[PDB]
Amino acid sequence: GPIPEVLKNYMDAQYYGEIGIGTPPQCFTVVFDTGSSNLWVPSIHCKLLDIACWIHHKYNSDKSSTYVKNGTSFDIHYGSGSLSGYLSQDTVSVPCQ
Amino acid sequence: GPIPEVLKNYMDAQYYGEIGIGTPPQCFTVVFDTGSSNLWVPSIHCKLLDIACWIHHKYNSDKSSTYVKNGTSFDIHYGSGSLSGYLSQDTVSVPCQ
Amino acid sequence: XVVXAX
Amino acid sequence: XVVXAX
Amino acid sequence: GGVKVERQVFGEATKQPGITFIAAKFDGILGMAYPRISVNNVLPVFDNLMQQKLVDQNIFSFYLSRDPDAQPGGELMLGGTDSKYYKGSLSYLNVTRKAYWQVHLDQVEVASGLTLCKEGCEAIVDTGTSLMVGPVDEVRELQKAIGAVPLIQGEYMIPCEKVSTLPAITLKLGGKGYKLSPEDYTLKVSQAGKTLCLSGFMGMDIPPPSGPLWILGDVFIGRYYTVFDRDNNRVGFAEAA
Amino acid sequence: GGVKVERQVFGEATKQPGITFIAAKFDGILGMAYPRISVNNVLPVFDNLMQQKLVDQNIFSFYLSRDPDAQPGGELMLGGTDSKYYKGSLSYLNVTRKAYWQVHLDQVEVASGLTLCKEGCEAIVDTGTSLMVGPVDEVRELQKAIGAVPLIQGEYMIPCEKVSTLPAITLKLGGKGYKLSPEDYTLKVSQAGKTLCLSGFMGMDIPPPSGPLWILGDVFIGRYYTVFDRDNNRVGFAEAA
Ligand SMILES: *[C@@H]1O[C@H](CO)[C@@H](O[C@@H]2O[C@H](CO)[C@@H](O[C@@H]3O[C@H](CO[C@H]4O[C@H](CO)[C@@H](O)[C@H](O)[C@@H]4O)[C@@H](O)[C@H](O)[C@@H]3O)[C@H](O)[C@H]2NC(C)=O)[C@H](O)[C@H]1NC(C)=O
Ligand SMILES: *[C@@H]1O[C@H](CO)[C@@H](O[C@@H]2O[C@H](CO)[C@@H](O[C@@H]3O[C@H](CO[C@H]4O[C@H](CO)[C@@H](O)[C@H](O)[C@@H]4O)[C@@H](O)[C@H](O)[C@@H]3O)[C@H](O)[C@H]2NC(C)=O)[C@H](O)[C@H]1NC(C)=O
Ligand SMILES: *[C@@H]1O[C@H](CO)[C@@H](O)[C@H](O)[C@H]1NC(C)=O
Ligand SMILES: *[C@@H]1O[C@H](CO)[C@@H](O)[C@H](O)[C@H]1NC(C)=O
Repeated sequence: GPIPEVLKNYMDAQYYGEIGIGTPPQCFTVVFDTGSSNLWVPSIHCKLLDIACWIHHKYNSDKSSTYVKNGTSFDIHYGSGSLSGYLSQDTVSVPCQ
Repeated sequence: GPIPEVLKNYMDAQYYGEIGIGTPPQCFTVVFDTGSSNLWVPSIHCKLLDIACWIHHKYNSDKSSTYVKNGTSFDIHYGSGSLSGYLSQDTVSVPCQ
Repeated sequence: XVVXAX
Repeated sequence: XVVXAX
Repeated sequence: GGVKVERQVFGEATKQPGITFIAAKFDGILGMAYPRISVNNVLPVFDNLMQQKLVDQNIFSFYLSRDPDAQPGGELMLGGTDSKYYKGSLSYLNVTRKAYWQVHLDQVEVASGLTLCKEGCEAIVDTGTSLMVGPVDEVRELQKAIGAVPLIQGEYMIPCEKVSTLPAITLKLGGKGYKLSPEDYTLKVSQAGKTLCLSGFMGMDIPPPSGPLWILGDVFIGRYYTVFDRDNNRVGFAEAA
Repeated sequence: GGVKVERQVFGEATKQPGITFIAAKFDGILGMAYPRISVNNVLPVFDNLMQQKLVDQNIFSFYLSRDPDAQPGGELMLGGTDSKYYKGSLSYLNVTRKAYWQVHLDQVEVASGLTLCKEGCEAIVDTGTSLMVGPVDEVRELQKAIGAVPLIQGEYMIPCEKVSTLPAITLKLGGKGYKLSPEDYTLKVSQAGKTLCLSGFMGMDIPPPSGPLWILGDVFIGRYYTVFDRDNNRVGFAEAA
């Protein structure tokens, strides 16, 4: 500590930064959102209906030596949007150390 | 005749050309819509509600030697949006000549 | 998108 | 806008 | 030279709500359909020009570029056709109802063997509508057959990689078929900041009286040069150049 | 140097419906509120970090730049406050409900005399919410008083030109008044371009049992540097530099 995490500002409407999931790190951008408590990223196994991951970075467990599968379903609704998928386990590095 | 009128292509979504309304003509870009039958452009008398005329051209009656008032109110509903105002009369030049 | 007079 | 977990 | 259509009545918009006219790149709309659907029964610009006898042939034609960079983006010719923009000879068919530029569709067939509108349906030819539209349910069917997934409200998407291998779709208009290859009916856009492909068919039902109607919008006109002949009340198509 | 939060559970998203996540610049979301509102009672990252004793102070702080063309866009600091970004000294408010970072608002007063939320109300401090949101008719009143206009669903626009004429709004938190001036609470955007400014108060009713709730988003944190303290469950504000 203290760990500085530099955020990219988009139009003062979106502030996000880079983290890593997996060993070795796969880097994702996330918002550090104090209005919810779950971390998530697009899965490389996202359904064809999921237009959003086709243009975003996708996590692939098979490239991580530290992945532990879990598989329980999760579903979140935000004031802005809905998503669903399954839970997993891995190391998260902040920044993408 | 024949009068060629050059259109601009915006994203293969919007095709629009320039016409002039007024003597001397005021230049407006418009879609030549085979799916409706009315010509209208924003008025400088548009309400502050009409966010559309904050950024489009507005016709100013006082600067036209050919303007004939009419005042009748119209209302049109497109598949994509509605609008309303009052009718007026003047000269239309295709193109802005 | 744009579909113009319903 | 984006308002994040109602 | 230009024309000056004088003593044209037009509306001055004072209220226009919604994202639509905010976003729209254009200042207004000049409608070129029939006086039968004119709001406040205003005499329409082409009808006033016609009356004033300013063009030798009461026809007007559209050429529309399908390449976003390519200048000119399109060309309207008031009072004649332009031969460098189409190839072949024009194919005409008549207007079935004089309100929109309404014409009869014989049937629409997705090559795989999905035949929509088998038994014939009605279509309006419309330069003001970006995509092709047709009845919700029928379009859904068409969409699933070429594997496009829903975005919201009858708009569909295809992962751009697949465009290159989809089936051609044929609209039989007046005897012959007009063919839309995959690259014709898909639009490469940039939402967020990325290469996404819109399916060029959106589903939307038009209520009777006027509906239910297919709308052959710019996607179609972008491949087939269209002539609107007020003198004979017929629409004319040719493959564009 | 980083932190390695190990053995963290997180969602692998497979379906994400509708426009919003297509349009967003971000891949995912890493939630930093209390465990209570966590889906599947999964332990949050900061919770897991306090648990592997990775930081000295269990606090994190956010600086968010209000200039879109500024390096850096802002800075999350894990385990301390970054002194270079704030002026003065933190004043802390106690978290009332430990689920979102909830706090008690005493009143919102608009300088022309309108007071909203008199007798107090509750507000969550949310970094993943862009605008300030508050219950619909209360924000409706605020928007008429500052003269913005309805756009679509609880969002209002103002000409960027009119911004210096607008009054300042003051949220009274813990006895202190925190001022937002018009350049603070209005936001420059583009659809076509320029002059289009959003009014940074969106109206949204969050229903019982959590709500009603006001949300102080990036608009307020953009002016006031926020410290979230898990050791003491208080949120501290100081004027960002
Ligand atoms: C403001 O402008 C208006 C538009 O010019 C002026 O009146 C209209 O002028 C048109 C010609 O351009 C008139 O001529 C015909 O109108 C019929 C429709 O209206 C008549 O028929 C309907 C049938 O639905 C009937 O119920 C009405 O009472 C009318 O008798 C059209 O079918 C024709 O195509 C043709 O255009 C219009 O009648 C006339 N009406 C309207 C509502 O505008 C208007 O007088 C001008 N006002 C001022 C103050 O200058
Ligand atoms: C896959 O990951 C899952 C999600 O983390 C694992 O299941 C979870 O395991 C945690 C372990 O701590 C359980 O949480 C603990 O148990 C309760 C929390 O649950 C209760 O919370 C609400 C109120 O908040 C309460 O009213 C309900 O009765 C819940 O039972 C606490 O006592 C502990 O401090 C801690 O929170 C979760 O309950 C459990 N979640 C689910 C959805 O099952 C799962 O075991 C993992 N499997 C593998 C292979 O990794
Ligand atoms: C078009 O019009 C003529 C005369 O009105 C008619 O006899 C002819 O058969 C029509 N042809 C088609 C293909 O509609
Ligand atoms: C906050 O809470 C503490 C106990 O946790 C209390 O003693 C303190 O006086 C409170 N301060 C304020 C500003 O409410």
